[PDB]
Amino acid sequence: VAKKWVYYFGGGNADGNKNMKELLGGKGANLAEMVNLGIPVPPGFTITTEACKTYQETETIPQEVADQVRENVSRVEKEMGAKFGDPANPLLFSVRSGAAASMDTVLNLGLNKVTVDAWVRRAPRLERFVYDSYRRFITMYADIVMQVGREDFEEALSRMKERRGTKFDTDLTASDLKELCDGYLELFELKTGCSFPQDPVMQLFAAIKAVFRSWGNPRATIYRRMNNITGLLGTAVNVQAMVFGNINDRSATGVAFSRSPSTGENFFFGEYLVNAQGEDVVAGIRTPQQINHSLSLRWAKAHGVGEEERRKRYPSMEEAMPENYRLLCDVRKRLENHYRDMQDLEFTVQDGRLWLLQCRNGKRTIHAAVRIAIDMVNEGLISREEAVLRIDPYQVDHLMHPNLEPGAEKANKPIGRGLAASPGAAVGQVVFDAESAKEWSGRGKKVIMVRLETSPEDLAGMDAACGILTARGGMTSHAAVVARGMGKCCVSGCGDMVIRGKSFKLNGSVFREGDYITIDGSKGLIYAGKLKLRSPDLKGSFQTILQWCQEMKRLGVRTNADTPADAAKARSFGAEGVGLCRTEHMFFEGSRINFIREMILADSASGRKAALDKLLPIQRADFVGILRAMRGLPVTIRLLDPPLHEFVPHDAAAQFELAQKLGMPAEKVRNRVNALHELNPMLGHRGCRLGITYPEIYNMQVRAIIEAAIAVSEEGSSVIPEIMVPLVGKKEELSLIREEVVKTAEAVITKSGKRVHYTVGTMIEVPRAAVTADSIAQKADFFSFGTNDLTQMGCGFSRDDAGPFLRHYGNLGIYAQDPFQSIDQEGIGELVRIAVTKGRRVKPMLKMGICGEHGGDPATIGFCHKVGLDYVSCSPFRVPVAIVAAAHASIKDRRAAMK
Amino acid sequence: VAKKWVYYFGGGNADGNKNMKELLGGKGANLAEMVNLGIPVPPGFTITTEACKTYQETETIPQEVADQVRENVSRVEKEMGAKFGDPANPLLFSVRSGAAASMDTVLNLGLNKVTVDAWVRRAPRLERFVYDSYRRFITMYADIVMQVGREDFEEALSRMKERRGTKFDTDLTASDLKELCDGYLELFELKTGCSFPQDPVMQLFAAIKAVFRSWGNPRATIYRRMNNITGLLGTAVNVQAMVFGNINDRSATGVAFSRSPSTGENFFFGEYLVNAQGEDVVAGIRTPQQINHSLSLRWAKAHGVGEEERRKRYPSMEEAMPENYRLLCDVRKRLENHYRDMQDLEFTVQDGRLWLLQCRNGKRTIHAAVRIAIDMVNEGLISREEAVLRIDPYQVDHLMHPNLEPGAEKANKPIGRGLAASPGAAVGQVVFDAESAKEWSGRGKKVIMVRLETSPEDLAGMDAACGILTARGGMTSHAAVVARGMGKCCVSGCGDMVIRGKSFKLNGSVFREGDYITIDGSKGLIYAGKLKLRSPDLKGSFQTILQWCQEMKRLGVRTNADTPADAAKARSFGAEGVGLCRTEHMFFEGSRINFIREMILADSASGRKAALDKLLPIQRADFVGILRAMRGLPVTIRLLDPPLHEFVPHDAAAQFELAQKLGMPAEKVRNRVNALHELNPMLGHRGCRLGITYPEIYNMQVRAIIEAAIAVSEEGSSVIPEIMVPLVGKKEELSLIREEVVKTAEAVITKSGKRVHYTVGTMIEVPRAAVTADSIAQKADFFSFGTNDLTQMGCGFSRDDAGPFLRHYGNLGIYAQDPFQSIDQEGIGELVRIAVTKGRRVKPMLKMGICGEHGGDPATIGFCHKVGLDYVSCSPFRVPVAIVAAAHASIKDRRAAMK
Repeated sequence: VAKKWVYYFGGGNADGNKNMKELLGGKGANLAEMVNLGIPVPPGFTITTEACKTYQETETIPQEVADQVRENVSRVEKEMGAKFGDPANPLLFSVRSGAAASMDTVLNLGLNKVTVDAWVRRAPRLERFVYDSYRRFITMYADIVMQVGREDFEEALSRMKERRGTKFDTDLTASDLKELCDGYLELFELKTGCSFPQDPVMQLFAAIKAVFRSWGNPRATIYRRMNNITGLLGTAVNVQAMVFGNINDRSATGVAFSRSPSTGENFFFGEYLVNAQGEDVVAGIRTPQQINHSLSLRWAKAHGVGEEERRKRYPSMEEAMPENYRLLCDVRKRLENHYRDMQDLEFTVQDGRLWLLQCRNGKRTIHAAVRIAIDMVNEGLISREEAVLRIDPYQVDHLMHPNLEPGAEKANKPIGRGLAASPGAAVGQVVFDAESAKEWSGRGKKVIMVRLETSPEDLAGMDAACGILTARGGMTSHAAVVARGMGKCCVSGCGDMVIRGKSFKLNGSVFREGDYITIDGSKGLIYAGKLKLRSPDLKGSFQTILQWCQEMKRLGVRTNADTPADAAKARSFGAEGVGLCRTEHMFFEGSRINFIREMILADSASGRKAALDKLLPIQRADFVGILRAMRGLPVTIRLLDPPLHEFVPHDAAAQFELAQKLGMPAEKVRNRVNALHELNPMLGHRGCRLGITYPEIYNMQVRAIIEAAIAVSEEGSSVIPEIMVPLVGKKEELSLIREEVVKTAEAVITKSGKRVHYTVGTMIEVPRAAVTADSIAQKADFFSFGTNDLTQMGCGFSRDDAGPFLRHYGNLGIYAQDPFQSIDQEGIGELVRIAVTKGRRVKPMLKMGICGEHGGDPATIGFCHKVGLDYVSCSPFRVPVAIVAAAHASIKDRRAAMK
Repeated sequence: VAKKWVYYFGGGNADGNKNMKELLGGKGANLAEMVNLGIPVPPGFTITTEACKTYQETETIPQEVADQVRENVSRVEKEMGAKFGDPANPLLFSVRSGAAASMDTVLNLGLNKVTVDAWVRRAPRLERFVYDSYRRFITMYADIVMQVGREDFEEALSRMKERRGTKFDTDLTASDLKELCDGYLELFELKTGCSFPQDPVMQLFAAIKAVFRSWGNPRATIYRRMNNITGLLGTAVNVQAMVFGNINDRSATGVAFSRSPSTGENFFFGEYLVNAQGEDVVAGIRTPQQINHSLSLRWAKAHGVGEEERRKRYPSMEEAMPENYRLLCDVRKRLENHYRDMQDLEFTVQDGRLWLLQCRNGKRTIHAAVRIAIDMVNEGLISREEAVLRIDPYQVDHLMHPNLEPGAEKANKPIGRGLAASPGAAVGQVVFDAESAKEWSGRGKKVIMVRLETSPEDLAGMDAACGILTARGGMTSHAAVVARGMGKCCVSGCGDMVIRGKSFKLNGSVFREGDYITIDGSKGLIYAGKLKLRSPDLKGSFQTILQWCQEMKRLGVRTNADTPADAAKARSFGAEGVGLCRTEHMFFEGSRINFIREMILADSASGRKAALDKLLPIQRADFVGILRAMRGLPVTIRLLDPPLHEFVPHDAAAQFELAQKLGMPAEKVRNRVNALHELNPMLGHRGCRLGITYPEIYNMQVRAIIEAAIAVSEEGSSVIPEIMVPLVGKKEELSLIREEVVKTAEAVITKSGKRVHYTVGTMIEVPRAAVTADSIAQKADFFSFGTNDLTQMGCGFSRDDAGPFLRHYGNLGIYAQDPFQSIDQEGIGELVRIAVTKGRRVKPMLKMGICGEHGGDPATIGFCHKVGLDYVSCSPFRVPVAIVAAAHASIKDRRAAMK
């Protein structure tokens, strides 16, 4: 001999190991890893990628690959005890493809007539099941391994469902299925020339050859284009013994989570069923049993159940099968210790003997991920660094979900109980199918969805509805799973609920599209619809994660905020200053609007100057109001941005009459109004443009600042203002405005006899500024990137007008995503790239930042990190997300540069 | 000895030569060059830059620089005959600075009391003149060489003008001036401590030291910053003997042009005066005499003069001073042969002896430059290449000036005659001072300006007025000169005109702000105001220059034109195709507007499709109309650009009623009208955006083309259309539209069974396209640069709105010039630079062009050449200018790469 084409696994030893993902594919390496690890995985063997390649380039399987496969089957037989192809003690295989990177899966390989009507006449509780599986398998076979369609078995099935009068397979009987199978057998012996392979070994090779075929598959040769991992070899094949927990009453299957995927709490959560095929566990019919004792005790304590009932009706793996729960408990510890993470587990006790069928890093809610992470830090399982990475910024918003307040005893009203399937609380009128809820969302109405059980076709309406409430289902209930997949508060398995039409009766009371509420506490109610923001968020829980994020973050996180109310909110998530405080608002709402309306009119520059010293203190006051919020912290303020025509009506009478002297009615109104009107206001007279034709403004503004600025300084604190000039396009556009502010500022400083440190700098929002960024650097003290504006000019999109088509672009996939939400990295970013480099060539230590909506978007933030920006600025309620996303980018980099 | 600090010139030999511009400055090198050349320049010497430097770094003049200056004065004395400082035969100097690169000039150095009241008592015809010069000189001295102001001599002068009752120096007499001088003498001996230097030699050194001082001058240290020729040494000094043509009646001064600065014709044009100081020649009082015989004969033949009159009253240098005209004729030939160009000459016959005081490449009108250039090619003086370079593209517009038609005998009416001072003809109401004309321009009124004589304070109104007509002045008349400086048609020296108030009487008839006309034929009229475009321009004259330009040009010159009327006009200046034919117009004016109005409404896509096949042939027809113009030539067509909201009213009733069926009044008008309204229409739904939401349009358009396109092909010709897609921003924005046209095109081709070669390509007008130009290349066949649009987005300027401030920017000098007229090379250009390189990286042989207004602007064109574009496209009436400007850039480059 020489070559080795096949790799056994199971004996606790396993030929291969966790390193050969090249030969055994990831599934196969993983399996190997697992058994060497010592966990009880049903046996089988792996067929190396080389084997696969040898098949593509010639439609053959080498004789020594055959021999070799036979060599191992006889090993699997030995290990399990059964015998492949022997109707007395049969052994069945599952055949699956090796490579997580995406070709399908076959159960019950090894089924044939003899083995069937000898298994039935041998344990006839399961006569229904056997035929179910045979017809299932016969179909799987012809479809996949023979490529002969299904539209035919599908038809002859339903043709048999109408003959008995249901719509469900669930009602077909042993006798029906047998009929089904028997027709399938000849329907097969027709659609193709031959009869269904009774020889389980031919069946086997057929399987193998069909997996190797599923690789060159056209539906798959594409795969390697736009997944682009070229040069792979082929795919492994994983043959594996089948096991069952519906054999007898010392058999079970179940599903379990090393830690709660909702609370996150450290207990052994699970569900099982004696003599049951998992399916039944999910199904929800027939109440699922808790694996752990404590946990049963409390499910019971939170329903009408007393001990002597649960004891004999709904036990607990811990006491029903204690031997094994003890061991399943070991395995739980074992794998958590290995993978360093919450696992979820599928298992099966076939005849007293425990098997672990499937094991994955477990999905979880955001709350849960936050907990487990902290715990495993403490427990010593992972680093704080590692912790942080297991928290998704996209999900950090889910912590901003409302739950109830003690207004749950303000009045009671729990007219029902279920599972605490998904954290949260939700109000809403109800609706009874995917399409019901698909609709009321759109009328402005928030909706609770109620279905007996949900499914992947109740799905569209699922992420529409504000809440979900099902009649049946465990913690593994479909609704349950998917709800946590979106952190959409859910209560499931409430079997008291009787559903009929668009109504349902919750013990006592009856309901229809009225207003309900549900909770993660798991109780159905009828409003108490005073939710609350969990704004004192996660009680130093999340806050700890943020601390850590603060420690590995490189980028500073500042806030976009112009109310001190908005300043201090954002600061108290640990924002470190403002990257954008816009001064328009202290010209608009309230008393202010009028006196600007006076200035723009004043047919005289010495005139307006008076219309100005009017507004000195109304603003100056709004500025202490802001500077007071950020004591010790930097604040960037964008001087008046827009055109004067937004401060004026069209017709109003009330304005011209506050008035000055005569020679003046309501068409020196219409003069400068249709006089100040523009075609494309966006690119009209504003920003610096405006502040150079009429300068004294930027001066009032500038003292309004430095007046307020020096004031606060006195009061035992320190303050640094960053004067920003909008819309600058050319080096000299800015150079003038500069001494135009350094005038006002240096005057207030001289007159006041007391010093304060300001800096003048510009928005980079015009494309030209980007390109000429080097020269613009000489007059500047920092850059804020106005990527919003800069995207509109960069792309030629007047945001408010791109409705008709942008949405459309998203579909056919021009821009992967609204570039006003996440930066166009290919283009708009290049502009930024260009700016950052040229600018730093000149001033190498130039402060650079970004602001607006992109400021809070992770992907963008990550880009900003790479590109070299100094800080990011975002709205208050993103501060958290950003802080994470930042530390998140910094973390990835620190590791990359370590290899 | 060793060093040589001073360089004599004059003896026909001249120490230095034309190469030492480093020591002798350009004036000094030039002088040297001149005399070695053999032309009679009044003698003098040059004081090397080294001398200058030695003075800055110590306020001294080396003893050997003194000695040396004395050495040469005694050489000048020898040469001329006079004696410096000897009141019997005095010699006077002019002292001027050496370096054309910009410090001033002093005449009559060497004047002192003795020399004066001995010159007077020695030839007292000139007693007036001597004192004039002395007071002049005394002032020049104190101002410049003593830096003591003038506000004082100026005052004491005018204080003496009021005492005699005029406003003019012209009236002050010998006796007055003597008084003036005598007070100046003590006014000097006061303003400073000492009396006026009688010692002409001290006077000399003083001169020298003051020139060296005028170099370190603050008003001059600036000079070297923003002229930036750092490291110069200093400045030379040019001392030179003074000469006079007012000595006797065998003395003259004059001014002459080796070829006519108006017609360009090859004759000796000039003007002189016997016993006259040039000044008198310009002045216009006392009729100027022609230098050449022929030329006198014809001036006379074109006024009331007979031979026996001119013979004794207004002779001719040719026959008055024949000896010398013969020689001045030689010199003319000599210098033209040397400088290879039309010269103009200032001269002076002092006592029978000819001197040439000044000689420069002569300014000329565009017509003239075109002639002389051609002639000197033929004559063998210069190459065709060189020719081309002596033609300014900025002036090529001046050939587009109107002159009369034979409608000058349609009716006569020449109620006057003057000089043909400046080519052209002009209609207009008249006005009588700079401010008169400064005004009527602005009322839409075109104005003729009439002044006895003009001057540098009649100047603002000068370039306002459509024409100029003066009462006095030769070909050297101020008005004359400056008129040719702008090619503004002018008639001067019409002494028949008597001016009074805002009236004047032209022999017979009297006039006031009525409507006149003037001509380069030199006759005043009263309309015949049917001018004509000299559109059959320059009779193969200019056309020859264009041929040549065509032969050295690199860039192709295409035209921006969408009427076949506009196509063939531009082609017949030799434009080589269209770079922009915009298809909006065949949706608007006339029948078409209605049926588009139908499409935009058709609430149904299959609906509009019918509203389309409507417009197939109205356009298809407009396309043969265009394709017929450019047979053999390329035509680029920009598919529909704009938004639908420009094809709709606001209120109209007439539209909804052409109508379809019921359920439809005048607020399914207002729906889609305020529904299709945008905030910034510029960046709204259009170009490709529009052609992807509604595609069938770009299809109608595309067949409308290729239908018309194949048609023309049949008719014995060949045609190539270049389908251009507006507004493309992303690689895939275009990629779709592409097969979206290749569909329609490949269909029409298949259905027609006959082939035609199209190309699809895009406008580069969005900044993002520029930056991502590499990827956009893969789907394109050419680039047209939409630098208009691209400047608006690039700069953030909505052109129609930039009124309020752009004009202002121009003043303080942000942008040197409206960037919508000439490309912002620093920024918008960089974008282009970026585009061109990235694009060519991908497709190296990509066709690239530019269009719009920048297309015709030289400076921009020159940029386009450097940057590597393939063609330029401009409006018909720029084609010429562009062709020149192109060949002009290509020419410069060919020479640069040869060294």
